[PDB]
This record gives sequence, structure tokens and C-alpha cells, in this order.
Amino acid sequence: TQDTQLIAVDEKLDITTLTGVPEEHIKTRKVRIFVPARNNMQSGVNNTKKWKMEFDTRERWENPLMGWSSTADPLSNLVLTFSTKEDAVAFAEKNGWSFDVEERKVPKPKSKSYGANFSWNKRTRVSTK
Amino acid sequence: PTTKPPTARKYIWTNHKFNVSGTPQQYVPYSTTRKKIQEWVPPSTPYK
Amino acid sequence: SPRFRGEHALRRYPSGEERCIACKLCEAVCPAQAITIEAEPRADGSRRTTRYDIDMTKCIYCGFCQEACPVDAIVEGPNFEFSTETHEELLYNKEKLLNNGDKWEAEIAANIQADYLYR
Amino acid sequence: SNLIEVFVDGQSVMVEPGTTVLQACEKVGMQIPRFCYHERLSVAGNCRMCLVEIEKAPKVVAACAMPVMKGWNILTNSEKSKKAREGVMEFLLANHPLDCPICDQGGECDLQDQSMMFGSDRSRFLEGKRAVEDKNIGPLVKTIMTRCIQCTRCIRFASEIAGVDDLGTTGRGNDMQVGTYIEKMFMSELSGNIIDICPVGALTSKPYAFTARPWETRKTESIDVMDAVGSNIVVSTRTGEVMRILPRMHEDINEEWISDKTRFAYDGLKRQRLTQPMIRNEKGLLTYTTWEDALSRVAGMLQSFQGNDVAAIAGGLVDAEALVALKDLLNRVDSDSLCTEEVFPTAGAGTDLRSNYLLNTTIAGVEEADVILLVGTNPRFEAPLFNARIRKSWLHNDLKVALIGSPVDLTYRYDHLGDSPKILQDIASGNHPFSQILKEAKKPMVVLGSSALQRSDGTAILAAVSNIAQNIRLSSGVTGDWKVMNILHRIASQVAALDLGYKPGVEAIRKNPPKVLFLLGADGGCITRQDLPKDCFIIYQGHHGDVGAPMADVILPGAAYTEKSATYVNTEGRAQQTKVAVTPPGLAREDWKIIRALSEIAGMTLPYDTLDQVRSRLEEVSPNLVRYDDVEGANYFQQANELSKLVNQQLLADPLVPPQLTIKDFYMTDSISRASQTMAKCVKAVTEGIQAVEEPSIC
Amino acid sequence: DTRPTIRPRNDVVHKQLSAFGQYVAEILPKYVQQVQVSCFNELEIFIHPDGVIPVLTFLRDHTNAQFKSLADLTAVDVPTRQNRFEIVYNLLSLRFNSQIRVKTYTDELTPIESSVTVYKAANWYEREIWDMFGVFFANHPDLRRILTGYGFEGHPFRKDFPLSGYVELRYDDEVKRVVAEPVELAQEFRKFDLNSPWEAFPAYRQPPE
Amino acid sequence: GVRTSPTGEKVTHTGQAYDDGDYRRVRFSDRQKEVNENFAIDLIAEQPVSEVGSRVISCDGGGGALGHPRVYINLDKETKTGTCGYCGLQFRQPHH
Amino acid sequence: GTSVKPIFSRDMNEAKRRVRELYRAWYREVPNTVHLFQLDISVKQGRDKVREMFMKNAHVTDPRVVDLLVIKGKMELEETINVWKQRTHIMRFFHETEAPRPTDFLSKFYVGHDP
Amino acid sequence: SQCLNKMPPGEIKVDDAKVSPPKRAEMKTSMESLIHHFKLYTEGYQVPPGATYTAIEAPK
Amino acid sequence: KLGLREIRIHLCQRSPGSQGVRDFIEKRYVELKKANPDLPILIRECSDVQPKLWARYAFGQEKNVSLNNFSADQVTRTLENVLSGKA
Ligand code: SF4
Ligand code: SF4
Ligand code: SF4
Ligand code: SF4
Ligand code: FES
Ligand SMILES: [K+]
Ligand SMILES: [Zn+2]
Repeated sequence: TQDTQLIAVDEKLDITTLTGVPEEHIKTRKVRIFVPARNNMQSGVNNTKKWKMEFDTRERWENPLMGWSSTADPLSNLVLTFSTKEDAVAFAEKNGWSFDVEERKVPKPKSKSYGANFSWNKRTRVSTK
Repeated sequence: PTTKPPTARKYIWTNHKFNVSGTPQQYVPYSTTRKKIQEWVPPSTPYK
Repeated sequence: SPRFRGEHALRRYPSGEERCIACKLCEAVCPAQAITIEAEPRADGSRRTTRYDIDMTKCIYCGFCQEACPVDAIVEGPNFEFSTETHEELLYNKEKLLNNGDKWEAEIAANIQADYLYR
Repeated sequence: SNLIEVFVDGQSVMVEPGTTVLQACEKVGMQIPRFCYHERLSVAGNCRMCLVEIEKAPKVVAACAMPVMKGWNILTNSEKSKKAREGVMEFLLANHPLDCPICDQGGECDLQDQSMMFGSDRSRFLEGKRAVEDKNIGPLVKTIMTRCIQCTRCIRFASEIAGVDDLGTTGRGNDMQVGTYIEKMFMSELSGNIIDICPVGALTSKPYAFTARPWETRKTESIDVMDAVGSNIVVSTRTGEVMRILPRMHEDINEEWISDKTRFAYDGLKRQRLTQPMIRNEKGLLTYTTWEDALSRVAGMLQSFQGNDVAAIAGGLVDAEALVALKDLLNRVDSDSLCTEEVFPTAGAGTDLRSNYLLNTTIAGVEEADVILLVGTNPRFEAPLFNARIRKSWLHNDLKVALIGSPVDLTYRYDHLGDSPKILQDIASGNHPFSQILKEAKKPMVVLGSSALQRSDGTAILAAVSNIAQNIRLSSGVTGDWKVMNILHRIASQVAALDLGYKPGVEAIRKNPPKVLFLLGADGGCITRQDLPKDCFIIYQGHHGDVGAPMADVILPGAAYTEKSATYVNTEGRAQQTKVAVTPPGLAREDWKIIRALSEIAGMTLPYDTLDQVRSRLEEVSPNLVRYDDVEGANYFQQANELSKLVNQQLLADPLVPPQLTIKDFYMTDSISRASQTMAKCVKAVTEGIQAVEEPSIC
Repeated sequence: DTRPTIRPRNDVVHKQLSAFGQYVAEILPKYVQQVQVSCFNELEIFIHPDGVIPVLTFLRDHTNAQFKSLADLTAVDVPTRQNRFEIVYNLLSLRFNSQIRVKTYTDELTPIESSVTVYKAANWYEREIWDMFGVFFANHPDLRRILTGYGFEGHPFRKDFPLSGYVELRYDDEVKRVVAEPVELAQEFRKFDLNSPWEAFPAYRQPPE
Repeated sequence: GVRTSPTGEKVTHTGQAYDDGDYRRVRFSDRQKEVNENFAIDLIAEQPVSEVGSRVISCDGGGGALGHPRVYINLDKETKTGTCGYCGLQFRQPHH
Repeated sequence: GTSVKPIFSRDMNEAKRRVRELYRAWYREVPNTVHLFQLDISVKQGRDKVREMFMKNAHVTDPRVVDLLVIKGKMELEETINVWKQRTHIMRFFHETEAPRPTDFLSKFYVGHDP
Repeated sequence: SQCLNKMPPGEIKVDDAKVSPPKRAEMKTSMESLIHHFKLYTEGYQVPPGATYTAIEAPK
Repeated sequence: KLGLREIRIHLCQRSPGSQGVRDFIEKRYVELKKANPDLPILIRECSDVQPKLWARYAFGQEKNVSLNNFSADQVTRTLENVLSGKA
């Protein structure tokens, strides 16, 4: 594997001091591991297949001159993507960020049938086409 | 413009102002939108 | 050349109504995010920007907005001698852009007339 | 034992017989393009975009309605299928109007995206397009019917999910238009969901009209607090401002629907807000002041007056963290007069047993029961998603409903057993014929609305319904677990409060009038200054000052549900959490932070100093308030029933009349809804008639 | 032509590159993990991180390879991977006018042997990967920040790093100095969520897991 | 038309005017509040409504490529005049 | 799995040795920065700041991490030695223009909605 | 000189409205051109997954 | 006065460690509530919770008591001293 006097470093990996993140933005933040919900406006599920990690929204005030959305939170527009939940939580613990993982919701398999639209005894018989 | 004059329209200006920087006719940026959050405007009756 | 990119300006229809309909293509395509648009249905009913600010100090004068605009509302005017003594004067409002459109309309209409066929 | 093997692009997939081609393709991962197929609505097969090629078959089948058979190989990417998709989309885009820059669906339009992926890049249509006159259906859904692709999805949603059969078609050919023919607003608690259902910009959200673009709004997932169902929602906010509320699929709480009071109520969080603390000046007039002065006043009043003269009436939209913070603060001054606006019978077991105040068999269990008995409730307005679930079970499972309250419009047909309380006792004694049905049903369900408990005889009604449940439980026709008794709450901040230990009522205030009152989001107006003793210090901590803050002396501004990360428990016992989307306006702060800072100022500092600490304290009080999205089933119905059969409270003769019996009462219920303007337009539309919803919807 | 818009496809180059990929795989089975030729005729060799010095040297010195120009050396950060950092070597052979790609992997705290001995052009490149990402290259003549300002705290090109950073600069007259302050933008970067929820390319469809 | 607020500030077409008790007005003293006098809300009003003699009519804004995307308006409701969503021009059937 | 490659040191003691000699270099250096860079802070007022910077990341226990910050501190020393940092770059360590931030919950609640 | 003397007739962009915006004349007249222009100037053309290294003899 | 302000029994539904507590709340609870029909005895249960007993006294004081692997008689005894240890 690696023959260089391969050393046991069992204790968990932590690069909190090797990222440059200031004091404030490393424990008072709370990342959120979640599979994004499908935009109910559309009907495509291609945006609900990758886990995402995001940071809590902070103060967003209005600029006195023109009215922009001024903010002082550097980790506001930064959202990471991950193939699996375990990798995302590994990244969260590696960088020392508090998390709250939400399980991936999956559409329950329905039971569609064209014939039920024109049933004879049941109430699923449609009154229009 | 003497031979081919540009098309005329109502909204076109009639006095070509020069660079208005410096003079008290400057341009000051400002928000062109109204308020978003309103206030409660507490009632006037002492009541209590 | 008639294709010269300069001071941004909002045009309007010959009737008088503004061409802009707040579709936000220009805001969605600006490489520098220099456009801020807020829309609200007007009293008549037409959808027009309640705020259309273009930040000249952040603009890169690419012309992408004037290509993206489906109604030729926002254009890059022929003006380029619009230097200002203070920074804030370069943060353009909707009113300033409309004034530019009303001022350079004679030039901008001719410039588009001599170039729209290439596009 | 029955799975049949079908092929998708060669891959072999086990599919249950009856599975359509579209679901078989979805199993692999391929999502067949579609417009008229919605997994919740019925299958129609008129869009013709799901036309997929089956190997060794010279006919493109409709994957949205074709059941697979053994040995089929669905060639999704075959040239024939691609050409079919291109032709169908050319037909769809032929007469579509060039409204993409003016259409709000732009950027999230199914038609646009499918054209980008499955469709050509030009047009061979060199003729004049059609145009359709717009139709008015109320002040919520703007209709530009020339964009309609006639997928008939709105019609099916109105027929099945909404129940009201007022949407349909007219004419034939290219001129067949989807609408209501005669002028009739599509008025229902679930009406706005058609905006989601429409794949094009034909149906659009009127309050959201021409306000923002889909690609620029930040989506933050949260939990609805208007009703007690706890529907999961997505707040889309841009520039630190709430723009619209969309449903988020949960398949247990709200499927993928939301009510109208949940959708068009974000404007309520823009008017009549409390931003800076108010204190009474020397004329008793409310004036703006710094947080320090108001907190010092409240702290001094709390320090001086102690014992039972200190009280707090928790509101209806409050969170769970603020409730526990206030409970601890008032406990440290030895005040156990924590009351709630809603009244739940505390006689017998009361809040001691969780199942006494929980919809035990969950919302998802409705789709399993065979007989439902609703007592003194109007679930159409009290809990629209619960009524939608009942209707869904009514359609397929042929569940039989029976109402004991006043006759109302519950979309589906029910069997009105009457409207007198005594009928309950009859069903308890077996004298009423329906008792036989109750003993014959294998999965019976009994639901009692929290509105019925609001009456003076709430204890008697609870005892009667518990007698019903025990009578049908002694006969073992009900299966093993199958919790029968259910209490359907209306106020969102009720179950959590009942979990914490708050008194399920307000009678403590009247019995022991306090000299200081902590109105925490209380806007029901149940208790006024007249009931209070004179020179009473009233503290209001909320967001919208409508019925509360005008009465108080310190108007410490709180945070709203869209402006806090807090725990809310629905009527089934599930405890979900809402996340921050916008920060509180002005000088307003989080509710728990306000209470903790007040405790620090007054001296009795609470232990918890962070949100995680408050959640840990919530776990300490109740461990089921942290198991997010987990229904912790309660038990011991026998003990609650035994404790209930001791009071012998007597039913009255007044009929069980729900407070809301028409659409007009559904809209303006809570403070946010009352302060909103779109619900005002809605109550106007429903009250007088159709003439109040005319507008230029041509754009 | 029948394909006036589709880019022409060359298959002879594909065969030659596949043959050389098999050649390199057979030559160094110790480090070559996986070799693949893209549809546009570019060959990529994925090797074990220990094979950085050997494989490159082979590609630089073998008569049949003669890759004597390190065109580019870069890294790609993929947080979802265990060893997120993915170092890429681009080499060009002027004798066989061919370009090759040697790609290795490395986590945050694993060193990589510096290829300065083999390709003396790498000396600056390595520093950049150290400065932008934080991958430490052992046995380097001098590793230092090359692009970031003096006293910078962090690795900008890492995905878990805001594009605006954490600290902005200003001039303070009280101290008469160019001080550094926490970042505070007049207008926050509007994050656009532009991604079609409909699958684009059926070819690159990940199988379900 | 541009009108004057009680403070003295001219209101724009968007109904924007700083409050009297607003410090932001400090920016406008010794300067002017840049406003556009040509109000689009008014300017489109007096444009005559064209008496189109067909059930539907196509509007491109005039000038072909110079105008807006061509859209078709359905002139069937006698109680209202079809208005183009791009330029605001109205149309009406000849008394139906 | 649990055992991985080392950077420079093969145990915590050697990493502490490297930290010790890095502190040696910094402590010896500090007055040279004070004089050469024309700083106005007292010599001790820089030595204690070196001590505080060393004490900041005193909680790390993974050796490879310790070698990593040893290299990073060596680089910062390298910049400080051959006038690669300037007066402003060095002065950034003493956050001067930054207003003091509060630590109690009450002041944070009084000032804004943040954790 | 050679390029000036050998300029061929034809168009200026690939005749594919999914990677090159349609002509402004076509956008204001046809459905597909308008939709493709909207999506290209709001979302852009989705590039197939992959990586490449392309270099040219720049004047440097 | 520590007049036994509130009792909170937090038992797990399924784990055997709370089994005895279940037996108690199955049988020896109705008569307990009959004894003092004012005590807010809370039986808020949760999955994967070590059976515990909280005794909130006056002025906001609590003393958690573990009920792990207790018997029904054991839980009864460990509660009777709590509600009998107050005047
Ligand atoms: S031309 Fe100016 S305003 Fe238009 S997109 Fe480019 S930078 Fe933005
Ligand atoms: S692209 Fe043109 S029409 Fe659309 S918002 Fe910008 S200026 Fe207005
Ligand atoms: S519904 Fe709207 S966005 Fe979609 S194609 Fe039609 S006009 Fe364009
Ligand atoms: S209005 Fe919308 S949902 Fe109804 S048929 Fe037309 S396209 Fe379908
Ligand atoms: S989806 Fe199958 S035809 Fe409409
Ligand atoms: K829609
Ligand atoms: Zn027009």
C-alpha cells in the first residue's frame, strides 16, 4: 500500500485549523444535509438525485443608497453537492460543522390503471374526459 | 441631420443637456421602489 | 461604428409605453450581475419594472443584455463621454436610464435601424 | 410471486402486474416526458408525449396508460420514439402564444424544458395562431387560456382532489377550451393547487403575478403553521423577502398539496408588523423604545409580582421553544398558570396521556380505514389536507363517512347521522343503527374536532366519544393496534403545548386573576382587561398586533414562522421544524431569545443559551419533540377511558355547530391571515358575488 | 455533408490512443489503475498517487512515448469523494504530436511527491496547487503562496470556500494603514438556481443506487 | 403626470417619494431627484383603440424585427378591449 | 484503514518538537520585525501575540495536521523575514480597526439576530 | 491575405438553436426560436459531462 | 413549597429496559390519579429513551430519576417516596 513507516492515525480527521475559516463561521453555523425537493411548478425529478449541504440564512439588510440586499455572511451562497448522504456527513464532520441530516423522501409507488376511470361498481368512475 | 433628419417622437428631448457632473444638476442614485414591510401604527386611545 | 457599446439606456415604443416588460433576461444573462430588477403589475395591468438599476461601476459593457432583450428595451447607447466626479453618480436608476433612452433615442433608433439586419 | 419481468433499454426490471410502462421506465431511472400525466390524478392519455416505442411492435404506445406485459423491451431512446416526441411537441408548440417573456411560468415551464430536451430547434408553422378569450375564476388564479395545452389536468384535479365539478371543457376540435362556461369562481380550500398542476402559464398565482423569476429565488424548506396538519412547504425568498409558498411532497402529511390559507398568506407577513418594542408613556400611549427599557420594565414587574399572580396565555402560532422558555421562566417565579387559547377537556386523564389529544392513527392511516365517524367537525376548513386525505380514501377504498355535527359541504357525500349531541350516547348504547356498522367495520375510525371541545360540554363529548371507542374496541373486529380514538386539532401551537404541560384551557385565568399576564402570541381575544384585575401589566410578544398588542403595555416584537428555526407539532403527534428564510423585520428577535434575555435581565437566568440548548431542554421536558418527522405512537387508551368515566358530565341540547361552515370563514382565521390583503379579496369574492374579481388578466 | 453541425469524428486516432493506453497499462501495471479514451480522442491514465514520479518519468523517457513537455498541471476538488483533491497532469509529445493526461487522487492531508525532478516546469505549478487547494507536495525546492496575498488564510479554489472570501481590505486613516476587515458586500451575490429538472443526456445516465 | 409630494419631492411613475421624516432626502439637497417626466402609464392611455374587424388580431409592436414578438389577441369579449401584453396597444371588434 | 501516511513526523512528540523549534524561530525573530518593519507595538506586545497564535490551535491532535501548520507557520516566518509581508500585512495579526465584539448573550440579543 | 481572398459564403453560427441563439427575426416570430432564446440566455446550453484540454498557438 | 409540582415519566415503547414502567402505567396508574386528581403526571413516551422520572418541584427545580430495568413494583416504590417526600 504505502511503505513509508505507515502510521496509525485512528483519531478522527479534522482540518478546522487548515481551512482559514474564522472563529465565528465554524460552530455558530449549522449546515443542512438534504435532498432538494422537486419544484412543484415543474414535473421533473432530475434535481432530486444529489444530496446538498447548505448554511443557515443570516441577516440581509437593505443598502441605504440604492436598496441592495446587503449581507455579512460569507457562507450564504455556498452550497455543496454530494453523491451520497454518508459522504456529505463525512465532509461536515471533517470540517467541524454542526449538521442536521434529513432523510431522502421518495415518491411512494402508486397504482395507476386506465380501466378504473370507467369502473362499473366503484366511485373512481370519472364524470368527464 | 440636415439632409437626413432623425425620426421625431414625443418622448425625445428638445434640449441636449451636457455632462451634468459637478454642477448642482447632478444625478443622485436612489431606490425607485416603495416599502416592503409596514408598521403596526399603534392606536391613539389610552384605553389602559 | 453603429455597433459601438457605450452608456446603457432603456428604449420605449413610438407610442410612449416602455419596451421593457420585466422578463429579467438581461438580469439573468449579465456576466457581472450588474442589473437589479424588481417587477410589479402596474395600475393598468402591464408588467413593468418597479426597479431597474444597472450599476455602471460593475458593468463590463459586453452587450449581452441588448442581445438577450426580446423587445429591444435595454440597449448600449452610443454615448461614451459620461465620466463622473463621484462614484455614486455611476449607479444608474430606472429614471436615469429612461432619461438616457429619451435623450439618445434619435441616435439609438438610427443605430439599431442600421444594424438589426445583421442580428 | 407475481412479479413480471420487463425490459427497459435491455435492462431487466421486476414489475408488479398492472404497472404502467411509465412507472417501469421510472424504475430504471428514465423519466418519460409527459404533460397530462400526474401521479396523483387519474391517467388521461391526451397529451401524447409519453409515446414510447415497444420492441417488435410497429406502434408507439402511450406509456402513461399502457400496462406492461412479459418480454416487452421499452426502447425509450429509439429513433421512432424520438421522432414521435418531436412531432407531438411541434403540434403542441404550433398554436402556443409567444408569451415566454410575459409568462410567469418562464424559467420553470414544463413546455420550455421539454422543448429544450425532447423537441426540435425550429418551426415549420407558417400560418396564423389561435387566440382564446380569458376566463375569470376568482382573485387567486389568473387565467391566460390562450397558453392552455388542454392537458385536462386541472379538470381532473377539481373533479377528484377538490371534489367540486366546476371545471371542464367546451366545444371540440382546435376550439375546445378548458373553463367553467358560465361565470363561476373556482372556490375551494385547495383551489390554488391548480397553479402547480398546470404545466404551462395558463393558470398562474395572482398574488405572485409579475414579481420574480424562478431561477433567482432561494428555496428554503419549512413547515406550515396556519392549520394543524403541518404541511411541508418551500418558501421561495429573494432579496430577503418572502415571495411565494410552494408545496413540498411528503406523501404522509399533505401529499403534494397545500391549502389556500397556506399559499396566499405570505403577504400577511408584510403588514401590521411589530418591529420595535413599545411601552406605555404618561398618557398610556404606545411609543417606540429600546429593548433595554421594555425588558427592564418587564423584568421589574416579574420580580415584584410573584406566585399565582403571574400568568401566560400562549397563542396559536407560537413555536415550541418559546413555550418551554416561558414555562421555565414562570415556573421559576412559582407560576403554574400557563394557559392556552384553545380549550381541551382536562377532566380525567387530560394531558397526562398523549393519546387523549392525538390523531393517533396518523393522516396516512385514513387511506386504510373503512368507516369514519367525524363528530362536530368541519374538516374541509379546519384541516383541508385531512379532508383531502379523507376524500382520497373515499374514492378508491370506498370508505364510508358519517357526520355527527351540523350538515356542511364536505365535497364527498357523507351520511349525516344528525346534529344533536345525544346521538353519541345512542351509538354508545348500541341503540343507534350505525353502531352495528361500527361493530361490523374491521378498521373503524372516530375523529372528534377540537372545535367541538371548545363548547362548555367538551368533557361530556370526550367521554361520549371515548365510550364509542371502547364499545367498538371490546368487540375485537378492530385489528391489533388500529388506534381508533382521534382528536383533530386546529391551532398549530396546541399539541406541542399539551405535550409541554400547558393547561389545555384558559379557565385558570378566570379562576385566579393574575396581576401580570404574559400574552405570548395570543390573538384569540378570549380574555380581556375586564376579566383581569385593575392595574394589570399585560405583556404581548408577537409579530402581528391585531387583538393582543393593542391591549398590552409592552409590545416586545417577536419572530414569525418564516423568520425562525423552531419546532411545531401537527395534530398526529409528528414534530417537524421550520427553518429560517428571512430575518425578523426591524428590531424584532426570536421568541425564545426574547424570553431568555428577559430571564437574564430579571435575574432568574434560564440555563439554555443556544438553539441546540433549548432543543435539549425540549427533549428534557418531552423526548418526542426532537424526533423530527417521526410519529411516536401513543398507547394506554384503557387508562384514559377509565379516568374519563368518573366525571359524568352531562351533554347539552345545543347542536354541534362548527365555527366555520362556509368558505368565507376559512380565510380570515389567524393574525397573519387577518393582516393579509389577498385573503381580504378572497372573502370579498366569496361574500357578495362574481363582480368583485374583474381585472385585466390579458398580460 | 450529412453532418454539417455535428463535429467530425476521427476513429483512427481513437485506435492509436487505445493501443497506446493498453501499452502504458501493460508497461506499468503497478500504478496504472484505469485508462480510458474520451469520445473526442483524448487519453486519460488514472494512476495510484505513488506512481507520480515513475509513470511520468516513463512517459518522459521512453522511445515510444517521448512526452517531454508538461503543458499543464492542475487539480480538481470534488468534496463528495474521499480523497477530494484530484491532481491532473497534461503532457505533450512533440515527436508523436500527441497529448496525454495522467490523473491521480489525494485527500487534504496526504502528500504527493513533487514532479519537479522530472518536469522542471512543474516547480511553479505545484505551488499553485498548494496555494489554491492546499495539497502539500513533499520534496519540493520551495513551496509558497504564488497567487494569494501575503498572510492569506485559506485555499481559495476549494469548493468549501466562499467566492467572496471572508476578509476584505480598506484604508483606515486612524492607523494610516491598509487594514483588513470581515467581508461585507453592498449587494450580495445573487445565487441563481438555473438547472433544468429534466434529464439532458441519456448517455450519461447514472444507474440507480 | 409627475406631481409633488407634500414634502416637495416629485413622485416617480413607480410612486416613489421619500417620507418627510426620512434622512435619505439629505442626498437630494443641492441636487435634484432624477425623475422621468414622460410617464408610460399616461402615455399609453391616449393611444387610440384600433377598431379591428376580425375575431383575433396579431400585434408585433410595429417595425417587424424592431418591435416585440408577434402575439395574437382574441377580440371576443364585448365588455373589454384586447390589449397587447408587450406594448399596451388596445384593439376592439367593430361593435361586434 | 485506520492507518495512513505521515507528512513529516511519525508521532505527536516529533510534531511537538517541530512546533517547539518554530516557536524558537518566531520568538527570536519578533524584535527584528519590530525594528526592521518600523512597527510601533512593543516587543513583548508581539511576542505574546506569537504565543497566542501558537495557543489558538493548541487543541489539534492529528500529527499530520501539526506538520501542516508547522509548514504554514514556517512560510509565514519566511514571508516576515525577507520583507515579503509589509507593515499592513503584519499589523493584520493585531486586529486593530475591528470594534470589540461582545461575548454575553444579552448584548448579542440587543445588537442583532445572530447566534 | 489568404483569408481575405478565400472567404466562403454561409452562416455565422452552428445551425442549432440549442447551442447558438436563434436570429432575432426568428425569435420574434416563432415559438421554438423564442423558447430556445429564453432558455439559452437564462439557463444556457447543457454541456455533456466530461473533461478536455484544448490548446491553440496563441500569439504568446 | 416543593408541593410536587409535576411528574414526568419518560418511558420507551418497545425496549425491555422500560418494560417494568409499562407494567406500572398499565395497571398502577388509574388509582394513582384517583389518589391525587391534581398532579400533572406526564407519560410522554418516545422511541429509544431510557426510562426516567422527572420530579419538577416549586420555583423550577427538577431531580431526574432513572427507571432502567425497573420492575412494576420497583417503579411504584421509586415513585411513592417522591410524592410522599413532600409535605
Ligand atoms: S452590457 Fe452592461 S448591463 Fe448589459 S449585460 Fe453587459 S455588463 Fe451587464
Ligand atoms: S431583457 Fe429587456 S424586457 Fe427583459 S427585463 Fe431586461 S430590459 Fe426588460
Ligand atoms: S407557458 Fe409561458 S413559459 Fe411556457 S411556453 Fe408558454 S409562454 Fe413560454
Ligand atoms: S388550464 Fe392548464 S391544467 Fe387546465 S387543461 Fe389547460 S394546460 Fe392543463
Ligand atoms: S402522459 Fe401519457 S399521453 Fe399524456
Ligand atoms: K402553472
Ligand atoms: Zn404590441
